[PDB]
Amino acid sequence: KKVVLGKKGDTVELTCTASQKKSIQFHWKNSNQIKILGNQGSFLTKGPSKLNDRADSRRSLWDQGNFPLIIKNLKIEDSDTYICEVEDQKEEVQLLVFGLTANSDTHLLQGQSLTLTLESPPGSSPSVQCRSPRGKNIQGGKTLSVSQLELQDSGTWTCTVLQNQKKVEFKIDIVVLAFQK
Amino acid sequence: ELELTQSPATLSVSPGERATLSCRASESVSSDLAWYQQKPGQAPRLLIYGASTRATGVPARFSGSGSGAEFTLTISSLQSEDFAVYYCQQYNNWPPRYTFGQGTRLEIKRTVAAPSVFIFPPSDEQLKSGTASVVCLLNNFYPREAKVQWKVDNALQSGNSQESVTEQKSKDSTYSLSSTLTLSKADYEKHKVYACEVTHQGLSSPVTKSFNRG
Amino acid sequence: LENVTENFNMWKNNMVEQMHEDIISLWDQSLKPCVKLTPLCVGAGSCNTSVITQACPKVSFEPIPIHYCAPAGFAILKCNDKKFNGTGPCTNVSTVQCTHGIRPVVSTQLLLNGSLAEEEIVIRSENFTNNAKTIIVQLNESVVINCTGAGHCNLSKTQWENTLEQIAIKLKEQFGNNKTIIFNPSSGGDPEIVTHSFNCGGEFFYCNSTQLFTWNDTRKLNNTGRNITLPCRIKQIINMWQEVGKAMYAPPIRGQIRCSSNITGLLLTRDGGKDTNGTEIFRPGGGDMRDNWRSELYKYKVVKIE
Amino acid sequence: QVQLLESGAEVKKPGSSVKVSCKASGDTFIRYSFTWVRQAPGQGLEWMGRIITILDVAHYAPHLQGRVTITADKSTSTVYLELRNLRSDDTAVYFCAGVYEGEADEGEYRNNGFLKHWGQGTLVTVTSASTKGPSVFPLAPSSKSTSGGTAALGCLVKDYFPQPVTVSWNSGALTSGVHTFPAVLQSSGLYSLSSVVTVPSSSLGTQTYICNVNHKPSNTKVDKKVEPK
Ligand SMILES: *[C@@H]1O[C@H](CO)[C@@H](O)[C@H](O)[C@H]1NC(C)=O
Ligand SMILES: *[C@@H]1O[C@H](CO)[C@@H](O)[C@H](O)[C@H]1NC(C)=O
Ligand SMILES: *[C@@H]1O[C@H](CO)[C@@H](O)[C@H](O)[C@H]1NC(C)=O
Ligand SMILES: *[C@@H]1O[C@H](CO)[C@@H](O)[C@H](O)[C@H]1NC(C)=O
Ligand SMILES: *[C@@H]1O[C@H](CO)[C@@H](O)[C@H](O)[C@H]1NC(C)=O
Ligand SMILES: *[C@@H]1O[C@H](CO)[C@@H](O)[C@H](O)[C@H]1NC(C)=O
Ligand SMILES: *[C@@H]1O[C@H](CO)[C@@H](O)[C@H](O)[C@H]1NC(C)=O
Ligand SMILES: *[C@@H]1O[C@H](CO)[C@@H](O)[C@H](O)[C@H]1NC(C)=O
Ligand SMILES: *[C@@H]1O[C@H](CO)[C@@H](O)[C@H](O)[C@H]1NC(C)=O
Ligand SMILES: *[C@@H]1O[C@H](CO)[C@@H](O)[C@H](O)[C@H]1NC(C)=O
Ligand SMILES: *[C@@H]1O[C@H](CO)[C@@H](O)[C@H](O)[C@H]1NC(C)=O
Ligand SMILES: *[C@@H]1O[C@H](CO)[C@@H](O)[C@H](O)[C@H]1NC(C)=O
Ligand SMILES: *[C@H]1O[C@H](CO)[C@@H](O)[C@H](O)[C@H]1NC(C)=O
Ligand SMILES: *[C@H]1O[C@H](CO)[C@@H](O)[C@H](O)[C@H]1NC(C)=O
Repeated sequence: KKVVLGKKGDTVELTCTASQKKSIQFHWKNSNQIKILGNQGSFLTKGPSKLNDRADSRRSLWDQGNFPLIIKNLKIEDSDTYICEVEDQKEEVQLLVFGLTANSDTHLLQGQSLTLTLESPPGSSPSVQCRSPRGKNIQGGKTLSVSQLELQDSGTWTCTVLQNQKKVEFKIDIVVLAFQK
Repeated sequence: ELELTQSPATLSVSPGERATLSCRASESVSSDLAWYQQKPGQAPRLLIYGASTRATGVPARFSGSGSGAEFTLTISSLQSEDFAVYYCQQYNNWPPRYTFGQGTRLEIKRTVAAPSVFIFPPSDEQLKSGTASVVCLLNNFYPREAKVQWKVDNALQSGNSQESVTEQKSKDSTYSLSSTLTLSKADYEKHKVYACEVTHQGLSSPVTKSFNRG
Repeated sequence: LENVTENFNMWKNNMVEQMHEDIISLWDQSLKPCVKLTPLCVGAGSCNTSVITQACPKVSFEPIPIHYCAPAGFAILKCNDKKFNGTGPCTNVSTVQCTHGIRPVVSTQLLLNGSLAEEEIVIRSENFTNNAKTIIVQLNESVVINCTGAGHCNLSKTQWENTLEQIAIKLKEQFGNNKTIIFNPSSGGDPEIVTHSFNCGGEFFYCNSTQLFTWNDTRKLNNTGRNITLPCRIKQIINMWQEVGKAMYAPPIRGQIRCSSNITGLLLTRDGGKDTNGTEIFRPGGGDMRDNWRSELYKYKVVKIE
Repeated sequence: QVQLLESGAEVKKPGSSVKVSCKASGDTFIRYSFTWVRQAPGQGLEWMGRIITILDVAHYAPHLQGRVTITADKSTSTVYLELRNLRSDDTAVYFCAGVYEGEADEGEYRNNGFLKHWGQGTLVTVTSASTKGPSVFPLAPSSKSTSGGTAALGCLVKDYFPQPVTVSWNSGALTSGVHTFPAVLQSSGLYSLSSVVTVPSSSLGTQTYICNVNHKPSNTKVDKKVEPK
């Protein structure tokens, strides 16, 4: 039961491989059995899914028995368990769409605390861990924060969202100001 | 491998009169034939295409006819602005292997004007360099057929020299040749007289204009 | 009629794949694109596009009936029933030399010039329960449809209204009588699937079939219209049905392209809706020309001699 | 109403590779098929190849297949023409040309061979020569040859590379009655034209004649006083 993670506003590609290398019948659906998009041999068919305008596969890979399900401009709500009915096989793949967004402007004073808010889908409990330009490995479950924003933290923070053997980066820019000291 | 040839390599005609161009082709090209017009120093101009259809915004005096391997870009009362080389493009075969015609100059035909030969000696400054360049100009004249010979010490020697006619002008509508015999320094000093024989159609007879070193 | 009971499975019929592969080969020497593009990957993600440029002779591709006769050591078995699922044990089976004349018409959404249903309108499906499996409708009364390179097709609003009815009634007669039947246009996808595409005179027509699949089990649509006119469009750059990839054909030329085909069947595809209230929505489908073939071989099966 | 812009003229050397750009603007890029047409000096048009943009497929001329390539960047809306293993004969003005193909983004495609829209043209000089400013030499007015009305004189821009070169007289004043002959390629690899202007002798020794020659390539503007000497 594969699992993929994506960032809000990104393009994820839920794979789906077939036994042999032959462009065969396949169809992408979500938990609610709603058709996302399949193929009509050599043609692509898109179903009633709300992901229509943002769903799409890779014709070129079909011949290599590969029938992905690329989702663009990923939304937290796009998070779900998309099955892939192919040759009597149901490759139910999971998809989590997280969204890390800081509160106060990227420009923050010195000493004040910096708060991070991770938007996550229902029934999801990811473990975040940003890394300051110096080394602050501060940890935050769903909502992180930097007790005291030291002047040596003003820079690019390398976050991470652990969720089922997986994780997704979330680089954030931070700037600690002051009046020459 | 289509050999599109434009028989009339050069057509001399006067303004207002009717001009006719013919584009002979190898195998049939059906109707996938176009005609172009190129002014000196300008990108071609799509005149006709599909054989008999003018391009959006083009003078109706340009008539395109033909089909198969015989096309004709006939022009009624020609125009001053109608001076230019005309090209025919073939675009029928496929895969893409389009070929152009070799061209056709639609020059203005005026009165047979004789050339006024101006022989110019190589400036001493240019001589101090290491070489010598003698320019034998041929002002306003028509037609463009002007055979010139460089006789050094009355020697028919014909080699180290290079001509250069000029596009039909605007007002005068004539040409101007420019033959240049470039000799070294030790050779320019080895010869006394340097003549330039101009045998033009508008010249009652050959006109040799030379000069002696100094 | 052969005195014995055998199994049939149009959805796994091998003749389909035999004709399909034939129809394709009947296309590689009749309709050759000026250029054909096709995927080419080693699997390393990167996919170059194999290109091929051959001559583009304008030929008015006019499909010819095809007969399928069993050679030697082989015999064709046919099934006989006014309503055969085409996927089970046939009782009135019977051995035949060649199958009826079939005109390999390649198209999408509507099955043109196929074979009508003797009794009533029959709909087959490898699994009606699965909202992914195409539903092949078989009409017992064809609906003439006239297409022209001029840019459209004309259908009888009357005949088509009835058809959607005698189809909408056969649907619920399989998904539940106490269920509302609705028809919506293509959900999305390739132009060849979203519209009713097909080839006429060698020209790839693309007709917007919205007026044909926007029927509600309530109101009508014959205000000031006697005939339905589908805004069709001929395309040069098209998606190949023979295999993933585009293909460009030369522009039209014949002073006139006309088609008068019989809508002998459709290819529908209802949407799951996660067991929502009684309101099954069926939309056009098809694109997998094998289904087409299937709709003609649903009652056949070649078998080895004994 | 598209307008095609080309990259600057380049001076590549024998056996090299040149890439000319062609910015397309004023309409729908993918609805056009672009073609490159080259023309050597004095020579005529030669079909180099055409790119069915939308399809991203291109076909070339036999005598070029292998050493030429045509690509398009739908993003920036540009077309490119690359020639590898350049020769001296390859020296020419490479024109960029295009034509409308129909609602190509909709599947419609006329696949036209003619070229409706052409580019300003990009010149490419492929030679072993090196960029070098010119040298203007005065042509002593025929004082002992022609008289009575006017006497002809001019300049002699010799040994300069590459092209092109502009010419004027009296700081750009006496531009009338002047015959600037087309440059000529010398065996050395350098070019050399000649400018002239037949003016009345009665004006010799009062109107210091000076041809204005420029050569942006070497970026050397030369002024020579053509004294009646
Ligand atoms: C393109 O596809 C070819 C297959 O013909 C492959 O060998 C190559 O690595 C790919 N990359 C190139 C050369 O564009
Ligand atoms: C006949 O149709 C029914 C209804 O869908 C289906 O269950 C069955 O498999 C078909 N064939 C048989 C066994 O009669
Ligand atoms: C089948 O066709 C007959 C006429 O051929 C028609 O009377 C009958 O109603 C049709 N059955 C249905 C409604 O599917
Ligand atoms: C029929 O389709 C349903 C989905 O609607 C699927 O779950 C079921 O397994 C299918 N029948 C079989 C056994 O093929
Ligand atoms: C189609 O054409 C036939 C003749 O081929 C004509 O009888 C019929 O009325 C036409 N169908 C239309 C346009 O309704
Ligand atoms: C439909 O369901 C049953 C038929 O199986 C019927 O008795 C009942 O009255 C109907 N109810 C609905 C869903 O309207
Ligand atoms: C025709 O089809 C297009 C999409 O294919 C649709 O958006 C449009 O509304 C349709 N118009 C008609 C003729 O109903
Ligand atoms: C179907 O119903 C909707 C709303 O009830 C209406 O907008 C549409 O036109 C109907 N379809 C037709 C044209 O029969
Ligand atoms: C609806 O229109 C059809 C023709 O398009 C006509 O035959 C029918 O009588 C109309 N409906 C009624 C009964 O008004
Ligand atoms: C098939 O269509 C033609 C033209 O539309 C019609 O004349 C003929 O009666 C039809 N044949 C059938 C299948 O009944
Ligand atoms: C059969 O259907 C085809 C559709 O491809 C059509 O072109 C043809 O005209 C039809 N038969 C007749 C009546 O000619
Ligand atoms: C069916 O209609 C809607 C479907 O969206 C649903 O909310 C409702 O519960 C069902 N029954 C009604 C109110 O028609
Ligand atoms: C045909 O009838 C014979 C009676 O001898 C019987 O043995 C056989 O099973 C029947 N076959 C069919 C059509 O089921
Ligand atoms: C097939 O045989 C059965 C059994 O006698 C019979 O009821 C049926 O009419 C036959 N079907 C036909 C017309 O072939």
